[PDB]
Amino acid sequence: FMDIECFMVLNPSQQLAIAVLSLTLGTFTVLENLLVLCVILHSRSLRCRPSYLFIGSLAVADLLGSVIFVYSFIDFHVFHRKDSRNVFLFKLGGVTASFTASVGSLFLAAIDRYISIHRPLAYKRIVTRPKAVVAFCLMWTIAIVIAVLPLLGWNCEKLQSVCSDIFPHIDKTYLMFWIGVVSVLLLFIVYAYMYILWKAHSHAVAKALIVYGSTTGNTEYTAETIARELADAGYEVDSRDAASVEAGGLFEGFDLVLLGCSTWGDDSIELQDDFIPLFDSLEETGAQGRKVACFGCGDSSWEYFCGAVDAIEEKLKNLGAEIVQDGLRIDGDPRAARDDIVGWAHDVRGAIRMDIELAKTLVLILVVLIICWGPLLAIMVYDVFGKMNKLIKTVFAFCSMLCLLNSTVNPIIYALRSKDLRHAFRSMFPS
Ligand SMILES: Cc1cc2nc3c(=O)[nH]c(=O)nc-3n(C[C@H](O)[C@H](O)[C@H](O)COP(=O)(O)O)c2cc1C
Ligand SMILES: CC(C)CCC[C@@H](C)[C@H]1CC[C@H]2[C@@H]3CC=C4C[C@@H](O)CC[C@]4(C)[C@H]3CC[C@]12C
Ligand SMILES: CCCCCCC(C)(C)c1ccc([C@@H]2C[C@H](O)CC[C@H]2CCCO)c(O)c1
Repeated sequence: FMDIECFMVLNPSQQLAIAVLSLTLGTFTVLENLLVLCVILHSRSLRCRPSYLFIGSLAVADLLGSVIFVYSFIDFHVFHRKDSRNVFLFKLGGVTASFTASVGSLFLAAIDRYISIHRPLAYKRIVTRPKAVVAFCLMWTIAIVIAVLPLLGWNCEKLQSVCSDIFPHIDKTYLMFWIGVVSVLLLFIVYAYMYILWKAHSHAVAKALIVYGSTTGNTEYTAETIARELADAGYEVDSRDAASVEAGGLFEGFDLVLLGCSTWGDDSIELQDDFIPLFDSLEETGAQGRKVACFGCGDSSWEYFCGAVDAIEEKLKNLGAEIVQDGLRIDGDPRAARDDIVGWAHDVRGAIRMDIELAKTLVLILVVLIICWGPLLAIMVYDVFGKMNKLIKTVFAFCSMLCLLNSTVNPIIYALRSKDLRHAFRSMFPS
């Protein structure tokens, strides 16, 4: 047991500074989530299809969290209210339940969006309306139950233990548990949105595989400017001489595969020597319905014009084909056929990044979270292991406003971005 006055670290200037932040951020949170709660109700009186579970839950948790926290905080730090062990822990249970319910609502919103990116086909089977409804109802009950623990025994005074140097009458073990659960589901939100951000960057650039087998380098000079036009169009190009390749699924993870081989053999129709081991090894390779386009050098003087392109086009059509366009068939010098090679390169590219505005919003979320939870929960971790000075206490007071800004910025992130809610609000005006 300690004294109420030890937890009131603010001076007449620090108190005014705080009251400003508490009542500005607080009033805007109260009013913002109210308008969101109003428009959700109006929307469900016209069109029933939109959910509003992860938008409404957060609107409740924020508004409630705000009224209780803003009022409690100011009454303790400005009015200097000295309340009973169970009376304090009751007002405290008000912020713990509400702020947990808030972060848990951002958690289920993130598990929804993670399932939609990871398994989009299985998402409609697993993420369903009746499963989702239960999820918020059990989110809320568990959150309340965590906040009810200090009032019915799990406190520093009843359980003769080490008291919190930031939270009056709270047991250090209750704190470690709450930081535990809060951190647990807070870190998942961070991972889920990192996964979604990763998955989107892999698709931003189309990966291209240009393999060529050339003798006098005439198909090399072709492939060099086939790869040039593609790299120019934002392609993750990787040109490989058929003399230095691996038949072990060479084409795996490639959007567009290009096989450039030169037509050789004097008496008969023959492939390039480099492309010869790669041709037989097409089975061991993937090409399992891959977008494959063919090219190659030959001569109009020769009986079988670019037959090597044909033999490949035939062997690919038997397997997964998906032949984007009819094979490019240049003569002895592609030097003047420059226009034809780039011309075919354009239309073969012509037959086939990442939604940055949505991806920006996911980056903002993490930025906001790291700023509003990181420092706050860091001072909470300090108290857990040992003591803390007057400075650490006063810094925590201004770190408390951090998550009040989070309560304010939330409607602007999720609700305001909802096309469904945006139209539902516009509805309320005359025609
Ligand atoms: C011995 C020999 C045989 C050839 N046979 C053919 C052929 O059957 N069909 C064809 O279209 N071109 C044929 N050509 C022409 C080649 O395709 C031409 O040299 C080509 O531009 C070489 O390209 P590369 O440097 O990529 O091998 C032949 C050329 C040589 C030297
Ligand atoms: C005072 C605070 C800390 C305790 C919360 C108690 C009350 C107000 C809670 C407990 C049960 C809660 C409900 C549980 C489930 C949901 C589903 C969600 O999609 C929207 C909010 C909604 C409908 C909650 C609204 C607020 C609620 C009625
Ligand atoms: C395990 C308990 C978690 C508490 C949530 C942390 C939170 C950021 C919400 C918080 C809660 C309480 C305070 C103030 C700590 C002061 O020491 C005493 C007055 C509290 C506000 C009154 C709550 O009813 C806080 O700054 C941050």
